[PDB]
Amino acid sequence: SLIQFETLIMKVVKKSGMFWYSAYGCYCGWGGHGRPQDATDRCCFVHDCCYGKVTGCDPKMDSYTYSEENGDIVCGGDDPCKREICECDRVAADCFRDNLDTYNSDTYWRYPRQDCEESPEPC
Amino acid sequence: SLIQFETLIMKVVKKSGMFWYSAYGCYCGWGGHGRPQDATDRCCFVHDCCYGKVTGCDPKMDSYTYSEENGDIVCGGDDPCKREICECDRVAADCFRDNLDTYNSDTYWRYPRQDCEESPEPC
Ligand SMILES: [Ca+2]
Ligand SMILES: [Ca+2]
Ligand SMILES: [Zn+2]
Repeated sequence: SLIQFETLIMKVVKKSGMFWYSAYGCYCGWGGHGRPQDATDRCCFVHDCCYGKVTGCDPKMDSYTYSEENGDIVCGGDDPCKREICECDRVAADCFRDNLDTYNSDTYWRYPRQDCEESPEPC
Repeated sequence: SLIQFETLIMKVVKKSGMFWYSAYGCYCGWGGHGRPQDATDRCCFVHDCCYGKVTGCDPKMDSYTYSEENGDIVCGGDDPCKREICECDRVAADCFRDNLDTYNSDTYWRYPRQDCEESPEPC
């Protein structure tokens, strides 16, 4: 669930997802349209694409399981659908951490809407 | 720290996953100027004032101590400066939660900046 996704960002990226990734670029935030503006923005585009390929459960409200093996996050596989949800959040959290080197809020925080008007890239 | 502030929002508002406070009104988000547009927005104005009235520690990166006795967040530790930071966060979180009935993101999410170019009133 979004609550877990939110907690995963703090655990893996060791940063606040609400105050650093809820209005970034063209896809980091609710919804999304246009083209991802950078690496962090592509992470969100992929996450949106991931949630959209999940069938058999709800990626926003359904809760999944996960543990910590060696400071890393492992998703529970007992329930097949929910593991697919965890993977979407897990892969996004790691994507944010690996791209911190180029995180550019100075430019993309509250990025003008006119910049995200193009038709979105296919998933 | 921002991570703790976010964690306190998740714990108090019990719905921090769908109610964001990163770009709401004139004061819920980075910076702040003009005047509170509503109740939630006033919660952020008072919070910004609370962070501005602190010296001796950093409210952004310093971590404070706190417990969850029952359902409340009790600020503790043995540092007046950090317990101050915790109180700024504790109050704001409750404020957000007590004003959920008025939360209006349809209107105030990504509120145009030109609507906040008035000089702010004193704290
Ligand atoms: Ca999005
Ligand atoms: Ca503010
Ligand atoms: Zn379109």
